[PDB]
Amino acid sequence: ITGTSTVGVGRGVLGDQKNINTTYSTYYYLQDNTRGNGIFTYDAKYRTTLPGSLWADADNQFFASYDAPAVDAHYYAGVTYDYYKNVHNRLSYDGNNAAIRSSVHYSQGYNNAFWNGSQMVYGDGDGQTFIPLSGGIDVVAHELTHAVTDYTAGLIYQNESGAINEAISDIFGTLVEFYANKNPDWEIGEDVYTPGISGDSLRSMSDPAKYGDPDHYSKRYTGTQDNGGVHINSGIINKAAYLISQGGTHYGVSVVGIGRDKLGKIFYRALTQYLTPTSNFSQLRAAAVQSATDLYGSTSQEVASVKQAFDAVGVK
Ligand SMILES: NNC(=O)CCC(=O)O
Ligand SMILES: [Ca+2]
Ligand SMILES: [Ca+2]
Ligand SMILES: [Ca+2]
Ligand SMILES: [Ca+2]
Ligand SMILES: [Zn+2]
Repeated sequence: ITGTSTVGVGRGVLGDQKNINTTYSTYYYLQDNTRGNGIFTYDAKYRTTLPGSLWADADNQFFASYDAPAVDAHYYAGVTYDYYKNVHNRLSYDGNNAAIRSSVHYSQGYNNAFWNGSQMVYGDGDGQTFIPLSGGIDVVAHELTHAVTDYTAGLIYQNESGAINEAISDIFGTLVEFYANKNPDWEIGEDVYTPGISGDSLRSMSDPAKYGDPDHYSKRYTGTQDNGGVHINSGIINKAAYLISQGGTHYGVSVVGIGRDKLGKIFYRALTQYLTPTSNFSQLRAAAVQSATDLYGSTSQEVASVKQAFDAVGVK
């Protein structure tokens, strides 16, 4: 809407206070005009019709329990925008400052979040498996990264291409979590998963097998569940990315880590210059090797480490 840019304050899903960019015109709206063509957060009001109504608040204070998922969806979308702009010189998901739209309170007891082709959508969880899913910065950045992928490589959402699509979202979701530097880790969803169980998460990048996901190509899922295992076989690529950044010896193959910032540069270049809608794992290895070569040189440690990491997970 048309109005003047303002700064509200509220509390997120985990009870942390944060400032949020709003817009005033009669009400205060969750509309951040400081980033691109705006970040807009909507109330789906427990329904499944999208987007719902642009979030409106009478006093610019967002401390009600009902407000918390909106505060975090809005704030973490901003952090993710800042990551892509400051770290990769990318302006929003399309590279042209497209407006970023999110809806919260989607459905009833909904244990998921997604990018629907046009916007991000967050359930509240059932209170046992999940709390509201926008409480996880890695979740928010994972979802916005699906938009980045769709506008760049365009990896189709099935089989190996879809597992790459998933791993890209887990990788950048994790790199955004490190960028914000609040309790960062290589786990996915730990801040919103199972409020009754400490120390778990939905997936692990450092040890995918902790939750049953494969960490080697020989262990890949070959059936039809989960669109051909997109959230399962992503573990193979997640492990490779983790090794590239942090190093390790895995199935007897030693990898010298090169750090998160270089991991991000290599995979961002692979995503935006070399991957295609039907790329498979072997083609991702080639894309990553070429990206590291472009950035660091063919004889560089960075290139050598990319090769070792894909070797360690059995991807030639
Ligand atoms: N394809 N989308 C989903 O399965 C929702 C969760 C995710 O973002 O991966
Ligand atoms: Ca209020
Ligand atoms: Ca964390
Ligand atoms: Ca995490
Ligand atoms: Ca938990
Ligand atoms: Zn995903």
